[PDB]
This record gives sequence, C-alpha cells and structure tokens, in this order.
Amino acid sequence: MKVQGSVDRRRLQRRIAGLLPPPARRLNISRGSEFTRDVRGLVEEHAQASSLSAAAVWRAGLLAPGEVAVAGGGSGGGSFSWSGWRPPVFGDFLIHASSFNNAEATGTPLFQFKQSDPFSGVDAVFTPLSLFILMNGGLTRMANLLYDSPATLADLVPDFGRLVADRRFHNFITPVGPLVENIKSTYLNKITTVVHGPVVSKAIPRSTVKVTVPQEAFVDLDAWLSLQPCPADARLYVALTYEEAGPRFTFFQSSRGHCQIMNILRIYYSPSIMHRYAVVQPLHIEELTFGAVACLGTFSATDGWRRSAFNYRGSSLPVVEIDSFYSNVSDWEVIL
Amino acid sequence: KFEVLLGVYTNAIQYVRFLETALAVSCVNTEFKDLSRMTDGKIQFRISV
Amino acid sequence: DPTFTERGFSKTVKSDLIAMFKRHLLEHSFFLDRAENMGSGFSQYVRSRLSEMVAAVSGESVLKGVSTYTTAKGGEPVGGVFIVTDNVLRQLLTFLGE
Amino acid sequence: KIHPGVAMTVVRTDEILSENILFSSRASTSMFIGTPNVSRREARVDAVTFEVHHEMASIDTGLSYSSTMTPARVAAITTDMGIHTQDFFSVFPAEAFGN
Amino acid sequence: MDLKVVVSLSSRLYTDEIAKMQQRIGCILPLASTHGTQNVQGLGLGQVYSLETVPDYVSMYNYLSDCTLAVLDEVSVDSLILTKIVPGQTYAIKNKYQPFFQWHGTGSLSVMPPVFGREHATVKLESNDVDIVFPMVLPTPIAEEVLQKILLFNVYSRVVMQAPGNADMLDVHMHLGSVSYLGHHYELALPEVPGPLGLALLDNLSLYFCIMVTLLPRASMRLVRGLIRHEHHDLLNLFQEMVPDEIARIDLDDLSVADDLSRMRVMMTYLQSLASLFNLGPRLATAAYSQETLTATCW
Amino acid sequence: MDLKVVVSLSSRLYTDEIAKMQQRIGCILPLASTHGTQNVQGLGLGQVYSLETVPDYVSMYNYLSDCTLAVLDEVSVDSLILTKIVPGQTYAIKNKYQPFFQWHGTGSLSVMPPVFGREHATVKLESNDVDIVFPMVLPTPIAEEVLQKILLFNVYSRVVMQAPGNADMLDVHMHLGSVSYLGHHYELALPEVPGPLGLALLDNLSLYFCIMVTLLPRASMRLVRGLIRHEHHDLLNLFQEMVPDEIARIDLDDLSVADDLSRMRVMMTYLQSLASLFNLGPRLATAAYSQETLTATCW
Amino acid sequence: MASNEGVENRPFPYLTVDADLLSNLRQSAAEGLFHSFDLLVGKDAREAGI
Amino acid sequence: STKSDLPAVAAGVEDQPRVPISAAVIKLGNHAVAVESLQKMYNDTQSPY
Repeated sequence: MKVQGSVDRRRLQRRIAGLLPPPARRLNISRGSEFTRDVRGLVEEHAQASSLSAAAVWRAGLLAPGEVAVAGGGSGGGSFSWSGWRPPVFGDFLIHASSFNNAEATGTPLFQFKQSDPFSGVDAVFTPLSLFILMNGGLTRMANLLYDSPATLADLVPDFGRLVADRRFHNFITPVGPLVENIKSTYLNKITTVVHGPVVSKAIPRSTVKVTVPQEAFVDLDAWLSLQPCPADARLYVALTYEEAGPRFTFFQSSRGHCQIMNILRIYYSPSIMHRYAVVQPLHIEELTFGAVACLGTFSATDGWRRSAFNYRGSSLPVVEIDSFYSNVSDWEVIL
Repeated sequence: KFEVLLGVYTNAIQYVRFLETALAVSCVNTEFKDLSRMTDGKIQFRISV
Repeated sequence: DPTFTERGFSKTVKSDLIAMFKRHLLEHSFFLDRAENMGSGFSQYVRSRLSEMVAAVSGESVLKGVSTYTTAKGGEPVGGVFIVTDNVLRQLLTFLGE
Repeated sequence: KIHPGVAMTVVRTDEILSENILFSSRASTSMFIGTPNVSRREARVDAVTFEVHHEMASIDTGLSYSSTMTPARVAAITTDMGIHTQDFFSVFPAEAFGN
Repeated sequence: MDLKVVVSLSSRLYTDEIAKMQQRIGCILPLASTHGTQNVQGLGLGQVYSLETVPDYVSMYNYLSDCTLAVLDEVSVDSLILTKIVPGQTYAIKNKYQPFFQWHGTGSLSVMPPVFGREHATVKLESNDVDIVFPMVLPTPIAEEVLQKILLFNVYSRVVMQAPGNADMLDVHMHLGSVSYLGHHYELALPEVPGPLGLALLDNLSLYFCIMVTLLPRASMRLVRGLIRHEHHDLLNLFQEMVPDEIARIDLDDLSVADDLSRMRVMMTYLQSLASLFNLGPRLATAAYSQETLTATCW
Repeated sequence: MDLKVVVSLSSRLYTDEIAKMQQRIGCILPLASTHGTQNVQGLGLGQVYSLETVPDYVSMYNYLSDCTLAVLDEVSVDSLILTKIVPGQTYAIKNKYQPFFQWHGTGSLSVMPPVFGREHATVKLESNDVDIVFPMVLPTPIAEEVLQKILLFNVYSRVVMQAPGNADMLDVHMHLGSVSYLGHHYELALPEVPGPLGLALLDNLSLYFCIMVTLLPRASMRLVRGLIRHEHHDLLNLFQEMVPDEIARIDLDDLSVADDLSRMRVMMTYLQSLASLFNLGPRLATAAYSQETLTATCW
Repeated sequence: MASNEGVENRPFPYLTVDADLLSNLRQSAAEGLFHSFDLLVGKDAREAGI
Repeated sequence: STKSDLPAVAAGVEDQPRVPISAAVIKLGNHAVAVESLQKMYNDTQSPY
C-alpha cells in the first residue's frame, strides 16, 4: 500500500521530458535584434556528414538511433522527424564496362533489363541514349557517338525481336532512377543509383544532382495541350510505344492528375495509333497492345526545367533538367 | 440589466494503490528490477514420504 | 475431502464425484438468495457457508511461516481475503455483525 | 393442426447475471513488478500519442488450490426464456431446393 | 512542416452568414494555391459550379482533384483560417456532413463534387458577392456506386431522348436517380442535358470495351450456360432458365486451353488500367474511427 | 515514433511449437489492432480462414487490404514480438514461406492470400488452441500468373465435371502446372476437385469473372451505340471495326429497357471490384536481396 | 504421462518449510495435477553425486 | 485543492448566526434526518395541502 509498482513520478519526470519537445515552428522575428542564436535553431539544416574520428562522429550526430542523424547526443532526437524527411534508398548494380558509357550526366535515369538466366552475378542497365541505339542533328548523332557497335548492346537483350513482337518488352524493363555515383573499372563497373528518395549526391563536398533527359525525347504535356489551380507537385512519366517503325521512348511532364493523364496520352497518340493500327498492318492475336506508361517521381511545379547543352566529343545535345527530384516509381499501365 | 455566473465547480480525483488495497493480503510483492531479461523462472519442491 | 479420494481416482470414484458435483450445483447455489427464505437463521446459515468457503481452500503455502499481515489488535495473522460486490458487502455486514 | 409423423425436442440457452463471492488465502502467490516505461507514437499534425507500459510476472506458492468463488445471489435473468427459434434459412443461405 | 492558410476578406461579412460559416467548421474545401495568404476567390468550389449552368460532374471532379485540399479551422468577420492537407501528414477529420453517411475503419474516404444538393452545399457570401460550395466526402463503397449512377444516366438519357414513350423515363429515374442507404432514400440531382466531359469520359470507357470483347475466354462462357440451367444461385438470378442468344453463338467454337490462357493473360493486363479510370479523385485512408465523437484518422 | 507490438499469451508454449515458429521468425503477419499490448486472436488470418468455415478469396483479399502488417522479431515464452509496418519506413525481411519462389532485387513483392493448402501457411499452436496463418508473400510478376492460372483451372475443372466431352484434363494439367519466370520453373499443383459448386475455395470467386464476361458483349454494344455523337473521340470509329461480327448484329430491343439497366449495373459493379483485385493491392518494393542470407531490404 | 520437463534432481541446499505439502501427492500424481513432476523410489531417493 | 477551495466554495452559509429550530428528528440507521408537517400552515389559511 506504499507508492506503486510503476511509479508515475519517476517515469514522468525523466523519460517523458525527452519525448516532449517537438520541432520548433513559427518563431517571431524581431526587427531590433534582427538575428539571434535562436533563429539559427529554426533555420539549421543539420546535414549528415563526418570526419572519420571518434570525437568528431559523436559531435556530428551520425550515430543517432533513428534514421536521421541528430546532434547534441542524448539531448537531440526530439524532432519527431526532419520535415517528414526520408533518406534516399540507394541501389547498387554491377555492369559490364562496354555496356555503360563512362561519360555521363550524373543523374540520368537508368532502366534495368531482367536477364532470363538464373543465379547471375551481373545485370544489364540502359541509359536513355543507350536504349535508343538498341531500339533503332539529334540523338542519332549523339547516341552513336557514345555507343558504337550496337551488337554489344543487342547481346544483352537476346529476345528484343520476340518481345516487341508480342508487346511484352515493356514489363521486363523496370525503371530504377537517376544515376548518382560511378566507379570506373575496365572489366566491371559499379554503379549506384537512388530509388525512392530525395535525390542527393553522395560526394563529400556537397553538390546538387538534377535529373537530365534529352530534349528530343522530352515532351511537355501541359504546354502541348491547348482562375486555375496550380498544385505543388508535377510528375515525370515514361511511355513505351510500339510503333510500326519500331518501339520508342518518350518523357512527359504534367501536373493534371492521374485520371486525366491517361486520357491525354490517348489523344496525343491518336494519330500514331491510326497509322500504326491503320491499313498497313492487320489486327493479329497478341499484337493488339499499343503502349505502356509509368511514373518516375514528382518535381516541384513552377520551378521548371532549364535547358542545358550536353557537351561530349566537341558536339552538343539539347537537354532538359529537373531540379529537386523526389524519386517514386510506379508500375506499367497499358494504354489503348 | 445583466446575467450572472454563479460559480465553477470541478471534481477532484481520488488515487488508489495496490499496497493500500486489502486485496494485497494474498500476494507477496517483490520488485524485480529487470524482468525483460528473464527467459523463464522456476520453483522446485522436494517431498519425502 | 480426503475420504472420497483415499483409495484413488478410479472410474467409479470419478462417477461418484461427478454425481456429487451435479447435486451440489442443483441444490446449494445462491446461498445468499436462499437465506431470505431460510427466514429465522440466516445469520448462522451464512456463517456456515462462508466457513465452508474458507475451509475448502488450501492454505499450505510455503510462505505460511512468514508473518506479513496482522490485525489492528496484536497478532492474529489475517487468514485470507473475501472480495464481493457492495450489495453483498452490506448484506454480510448486517448478517454477521460487528 | 395435425400431428406430423415426428416429435420434437427444443434446446434453449439462458443467461443469468449474478454477484459472486471470491476468497483467496494469504501468501498464495508472488508478483514481480518490472520497470514502467513511456513511449511516443503517431505524431499527427494535430496531436501526439504517448504510451505507458508495465510488465509483471506471477507464480503460485503451494500445490493445491488457494482460491475459490461461488454465485452468491442472482441479480437478473437476461435471456427471457423465449420460444424464439433459429432460422435455418438464415444459417444455411446457399442450400436450396430444385425449383 | 507548417500547414496554415488564412483567407482575407475584403469586407466584413454580415452577422447572419457568420453564423452559417461557423456551422461548417471542420469541413474540407479546396483552395486554389498553396500560399500563406489566399484571396476568397480561389476559395471553395464556386468558380466551376454556377447556379445558371447545367452541372457537368466530370469537369468538377478534375478541378477538385487538382486543387489543394484544406480543413476549415476558424471563422471570423475579417478572415478564415484553414490547415492544408499535404500528402504526408496524418489528420484528425470530422464527419459533420448533413446527409450523414456513417463511417467505419473499413474504407478510404472519397471527396466528391456536391451531387446530393446544390443549395445544401453552398453558403452564399453576398457581402463579397462570392458563393462557397463545399464538396461532399463519402465512404468509397458508396462513392464508387454514386459515380456509376451518374455515368449510366448520361448514356441512357441520350437513348431516352428517343422520345419513344413514357416507360423509358420512369425506369431510368428508378435505379439511377436514387441512392438507397439504410432507412432512407437520398435523391441525386440529374442534369437534364448530359455534360460533355462525362460523354468524353465514356468514350474512353468504350474503347476498352471494344478491345476487351475479343479477349473473353470461351471456357468461362461455357460454364455459365450449363451453370444457369442445372443449378441455381443468387448471383445467377438475372439469367432465368432462359439462356442469352449471344453466348450460344460465341460458345459454338471448340475450347482450347492454350488459347484461353493467352486470352486471360492479355485481358488481365487491360483490366488493371481500368482501375485508373474509375476513381476520378483523391482518397483519404481512414485507420481509426469513434462513433460517439465522429472523429476519424485520415491519411 | 516507436513501432513495437508485444503479443502475450494465456498458457506456456510447448518446446516443439517454438521450433516451428523460430523457422518463420522474420516474415509478414497481418495484425488486428495497432496497439502495443495485444492478444493472440488478432495476429493471424485464421479468423478469416477457419477450418470450420469455407475459405473465400474475395473475403481474404478485402481483409489484407485494410489491415496493418507486422514482422516478427523475437519468439520467447511470454508473448511473441513484432514490429509494426509504417509508410516511409525501410524494413529487412526474410523469405521463409513454405512453397518457395526466388526473390530478385529491385522488384515488387506482393501480399496475396495463401491459395495453397492450409498446412503451407499455418503453424498450429495447440497450447492455446489457436492456429496462426501467414499470408503468402510473392514477387508480383509470378503472383499475376499464379492467380490467373489457378483461376482458369477452376473454370476448366468444373466444365468437365458437368459436360464430360468438353475438355481433356491432361491438357488442363499440362498448360497450368508449370510457372516460368526469369529462367526458373516452379511447378504448382492445384486442388484435384472443386466438389459441389459454391464449395472448395476459388470456384465462388470465378463466378464474378464469368458473370462479367457473359454480360460484357451485350453491355458493350449498347454502350457504344448510344455514345455515337457528331463530336466524339476520333479513334472511336476505328475500334467499332474491332468488334466481332457475331456480336455486332445483336438486337438491343430484345430485352426490356428495365433489364438492360439492371445488367449494366451488375456488369459495371463487378468490373470495378474485379479490377482492384488484379492490382494485387498491398505491395512492397525491394532494393536489395541476397540468396545466401534470404534477406530482402524492402519498404 | 508427460512425466518431467524441467525437473532437475541436482543436489540443492533445500529450504525446510513447516507447511504440510504432503496432503495431495499420490492423488495429484495419479490423475495428474502438475505439468512436470518426478517420482524417485528407493535408492534413487538419495542425493546425486555432483 | 479540496482544502484551499473550501472557503471560497461556501460563499454563503459561512458566518450565518445559528439558532435552534424546533422539529422532530429521527435516527435513520446511520443518518440523522428531520421530519415536519405543514398541514397547519395550509389549514389556517383554508387551503388544500
């Protein structure tokens, strides 16, 4: 009848105090002071990097129980999160060195092909320029500059003629995400790509990675069409189109919303569906399917895409680049 | 002409404890400080007939 | 009771035990409810029943020698505890007394 | 109102709210009260959920039973001892005749 | 991290409408832009829905989805304060809608344009000559059903324009205009003339159907034929002992398993994309609910 | 935040039963409630999948879509320990599932009910008189072909069970037994007999597929005919050619205007529900996998 | 039946208790009242050598 | 607390001078209760009780 088995005062006094403080918001600005160490607390971004020393690592806050590094040691950890910040999940691949052209845009999207041989150590990854060559001024001048001997690629895909015939080639490809860091080796390159997270460069002097897609491929969906809403997020899409000439890859950007975008794709592809689905080729079993779309992520609307030149071998290519990309891949949807 | 409040009354909660309750007549209470570690606990009897 | 279980738990002994279980269930349930009709002697009948309850329980506890609870008057180790609803508490208070 | 070929037996189950009397002998068990803890979960944009946690453990002291309880008094009859019969058409919804 | 929107009124609202707005406290409405200070014109669903115009529901769904959603928090003479529903934040949400469909932990909620009643949804602000139209939220099972009633009306009313007789108009109003929920019948306003977006939506639905009929597996059709005659189901009650003429004609060809397998494969691929056509809006997954307090936990 | 659910039990576990559950120590289990201290009756699918009850696929999918998943961590006398699943959280999972499928990194894992026998999913706990059942976790590409193949096997098995000359069972077993993906071959054996209709699992589920497939042509032609307008989708004309000649000639007038509306509703409702299933809604994405460790980093 | 699971006949310094535990032994052992119990008769009653 | 709230709660009866009133009281078990009758006050005014 004395005190209790699980005393409230003992637990509330110490354990509760650490969990209580939430992340600070809406600090008021004083014109007279105009700056304090208090405002630094609100602004500070608390980046996660270190010097490889026992004393510095503790200072850095890298060894934090939760997923995000938090400083102060035991005093830290009360942010409840970092603006719903999730670290980038990374993906490691082991490639042949003749497959991937070491010169790169350091952020270009990567497409992995599922080889059909079991227990295989190495995997195939294709860049947009590389993929164009396999499919068969402009890309054709730049894509061949990067990749010579198209057979070296076609070896990686021994069913390319049979899949496009049955319209199955799209579902064997899975989008992976923008390229981050590259290790060059004469025999097997080691490529690390970010899947499902805010794209961030792992270089120790920090740099801003911005995904690039060639302008010949990039189609602006919203611009092409025609008070109004303006939503924060605008998304990037891919479409694999089985055309009479051969399969093709195009990128779309729009912020309308999903149920609309499917509709937009059909009207956009209406002239090509006719020609391809026209008198020249008769309907046949298993050849009915036309295309497929997948979502690659969300890019802030009204930021836009600056157009920059890709310079290699003393010749350029017009490129569009997306800033602040947050990678979030979807599956493939058949359109027709 | 006005309208008046007439008072504010709130109850006070009463607090009860196990060792205060007479039920505790049965149990014998040991504060094992670290229960989480105990995989299993045993008691053994031996009787001579 | 040990008288019914001296020789052991044979089939016939189990049969007799189940028969007695049935008869007790049918006849002696709700003793508090039965006292009201018991009429004159409810005070003593209820002490009989409560004492039957204290006796059926086994107190051969390894911690029987240790002294934990004693009464407000010296000694008298408190044997056990009854726990009831408030209705039964007022009822027993009246029935038994001080 | 003709007697069919068969007879019937009917089975009903009934419920009675009763007040019980529990007895327990001294030093019958032993409790091991662990350390209490506090946890934080589900930080919505409105509120934060905290949790309180407690661990316990118990054994018996002797060999034979050390407690008992019995129905002392019936406070209510809840079922109503009705003739309400079950609907086999609602129990077996799929089975049906041929027509 | 900070979700706060204040809507500044040009002029004081009248003491009557300030009463009506307070009754809407805690109801989702869409805002145009994601900024700290928003004008009342972007507020609400009013700009797309006008009392003069015939309601085009398909158009409304598109506008609602693209707008940022916010929860009403505070109503004052000068300003309205609302917190915004970002994709990653858990919110406490209240079911205070006057048609009052009960909720459960079961389904995700669905925000819908105000089908049940125009006037019931709008609060007029004659002080600033703007009308504020609150959309409706419903459990997705009931919402999916409602959308189906709307589209089937546009295609039938197109046929029921045939002016062929009275019987056609009555039957369509039955089974389409009314939603039946336990103990009540809640009518759905049906536009006299079908809106263009809806027709243009079914044209997309129609394309899938044309491709799909060829892909149907023969074995499935054959089973139904013998199924309806030998055995009875609640599911088969549409088909009486009578057998549809079309199945008999299609079913004549001999079965092949390699064919149906290839047929079922491609059709399944097509069915998945349809799931994109149907939702037509934003959903809120509900993970908890409290019947006494009418407060769920959305996401 | 803190994700940790501790399940306590009523009676001690046998020495044997621990070994069966040590086997499945890192694997996914659906969880009734989200609170940290919980009973055993809430962590399995035996509630959905009883021995006494007849298993239903649609009932078991509806359950998995709205439930909270959890992963075991420590199995000791007291009460098993699991970690709650949360969006935006990385997890490390092992693939201890009684029928075996290979796992490849950067793919999509999918949670589908256990279609195989009870014993491949369950671990009976006789000490507390409950049987816990684990949902089968599968790579999506294979799960889109197991479901599709086993669905056909029920259709063809019931055909020959009614009309004996309409199929050859050896063709059924040959084209449906083996499943190939990424160079592997996993041979799955379907149940030998559905038994009386409306019994033996998946047979009830097909009815939704079959009934839809028979209504699709009659419903589709009517939908396309009414959709005709001066201003309509340009491809719509091209796809009328796609329809088979047999279906194109049907007479819509043969059915009363009433029944046509009832068929469209049953056909439209079924398609929407069916479409959501083939999505295989609960999904996990994997970033790394190692065959020696059997450990897949997912989220 | 399920004779002994955690019974261990190692020699211990045994505490002497005055409470009479010898009132429900062959009756409880016969039918069964204990999960794990062991009966040592005759020579086996001795303390086992360490 | 219940104690420091005691003065302000009794904004009335506190310091009302006490005089003895005349009415029969009965001990009802553990309670002490008074008992009265107002029939006379209603009678000498020729009214119904």
